[PDB]
Amino acid sequence: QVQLQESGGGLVQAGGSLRLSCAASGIDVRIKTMAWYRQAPGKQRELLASVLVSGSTNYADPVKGRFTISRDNAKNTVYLQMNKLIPDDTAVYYCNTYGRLRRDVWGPGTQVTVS
Amino acid sequence: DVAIVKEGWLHKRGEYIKTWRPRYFLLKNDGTFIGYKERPQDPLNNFSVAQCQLMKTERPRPNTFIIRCLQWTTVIERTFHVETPEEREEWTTAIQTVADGLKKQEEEEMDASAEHTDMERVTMNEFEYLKLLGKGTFGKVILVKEKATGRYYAMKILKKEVIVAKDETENRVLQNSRHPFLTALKYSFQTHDRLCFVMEYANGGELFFHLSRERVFSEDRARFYGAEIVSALDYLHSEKNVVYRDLKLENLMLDKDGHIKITDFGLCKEGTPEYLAPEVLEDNDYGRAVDWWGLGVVMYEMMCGRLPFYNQDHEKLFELILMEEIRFPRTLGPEAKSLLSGLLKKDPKQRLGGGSEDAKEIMQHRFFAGIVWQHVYEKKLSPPFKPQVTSETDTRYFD
Ligand SMILES: *Cc1ccc(CCNCc2ccc(-n3c(-c4cccnc4N)nc4ccc(-c5ccccc5)nc43)cc2)cc1O
Repeated sequence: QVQLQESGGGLVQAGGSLRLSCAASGIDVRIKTMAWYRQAPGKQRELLASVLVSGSTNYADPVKGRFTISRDNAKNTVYLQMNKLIPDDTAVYYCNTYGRLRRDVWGPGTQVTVS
Repeated sequence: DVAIVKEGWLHKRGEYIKTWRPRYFLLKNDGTFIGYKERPQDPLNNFSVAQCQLMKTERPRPNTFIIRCLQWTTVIERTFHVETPEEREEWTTAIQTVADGLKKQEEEEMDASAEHTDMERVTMNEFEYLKLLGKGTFGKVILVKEKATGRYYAMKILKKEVIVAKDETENRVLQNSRHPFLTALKYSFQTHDRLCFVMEYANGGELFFHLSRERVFSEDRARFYGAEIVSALDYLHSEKNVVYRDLKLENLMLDKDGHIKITDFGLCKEGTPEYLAPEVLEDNDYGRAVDWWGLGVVMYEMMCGRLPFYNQDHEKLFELILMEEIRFPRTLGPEAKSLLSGLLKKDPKQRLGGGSEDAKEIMQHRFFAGIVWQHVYEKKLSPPFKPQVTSETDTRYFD
């Protein structure tokens, strides 16, 4: 089973914090730009953060300073650290590689709700 | 260095003539799958199997297999046959294995070569259907008007299943050729069961019907169009590593200013026999030089007002193409004669443009002396004829 698997979701109170983890099974996050996404019940799926192979990070505006994208090559896992959370952050969160992204392949995602 | 992955004899169905021809095929790990009249004693993307769908059939011949490819916007098929189903199996298996290895390496590299390309416009109802422009095995080309803008496009509508092989070619507008005289892709989208390509449609009329009306183009006027075609084919050959194979007068349009457009309206035919190069008729090996033959036919048509080879019977036409020496009108001049006889050498290895230099040989020919090829490319050559259209929405040449 080659697959990406997200966990770490749940209900959090606004201004709270949460760590999402993406466990890769049969893929190597080291050789791939990893990224985090989220999708809310009516919106499009949203690019959130990406960690290049080098370790360079970049973020979309709604999230900088608050969330941090981190690769952990030893565990073959990526992380979204979410701080100072906002109701507008409620959504289902996914992690993906470039190849799976353009073929519309996705793990189960993890739900994050905050109010 | 590229490694031969598998090689051997195969029967190849002709791509125009539909006889079976024994050919010696090499499958290479770069994806090239190329046939030779004899085992060669020692690379065009036209021959790639990467990204193909592989069909096994028993009609018309047992043990046949079909490679089907989307190349830019056109479905292409190559049909082969072997003696035993066991042989067919080894061939299809080698072909799949080479392709898979290409996919797996492309995606590993691009996965690491990803830089906020990890981000996540148009549908059928945005367009007004106006005119069927062509039909083919797996789709159709229609003249449409973009409802929101009033602009005119050609839309190519293809059956999604013949292209995609359980998976799924949408960011293709980003791979547009940066050449002015080729047909640019404006949109590409899919429906539930179709894949659609919206591409530019020049509104300065068909060169076939400008030439018909005028009877003949002066040498200077044909120089202008020939130079623009040469610039475009040079780009295809050297920037994209592809041969056009489809150069004929009907595939040449003028834009509102009078500059050439080579069209991209071809669909699968599973004909215009008068433009076929001799090596294509004999299904010998072919490469970049087939486009220079077509250039030769098209400019003979422009400067002489008729085809270099014609017969209503296709079989004597093919013999003329293969066997007859080209004749010229007596009022044609010797630089044009030299260009045309060089472009219409029957042996592709002797044909102008057929050497390592490709288009540079043509570009350096006497007939084109004084042409500034950077100005051609930049549309700084002033057209000898401006079509009778007001803007890019004057339908003068349709209605
Ligand atoms: C029966 C039969 C036999 C053979 C054919 C081949 C017809 N091919 C026509 C063709 C070839 C190349 C391209 N092409 C363009 C292009 C050309 C002219 C005008 N506008 C444009 N855009 N641009 C590209 C880019 C890539 C490729 C490509 C080719 C091979 C493999 C991969 C990519 N091709 C083009 C357009 C049309 C047809 C037939 O019916």
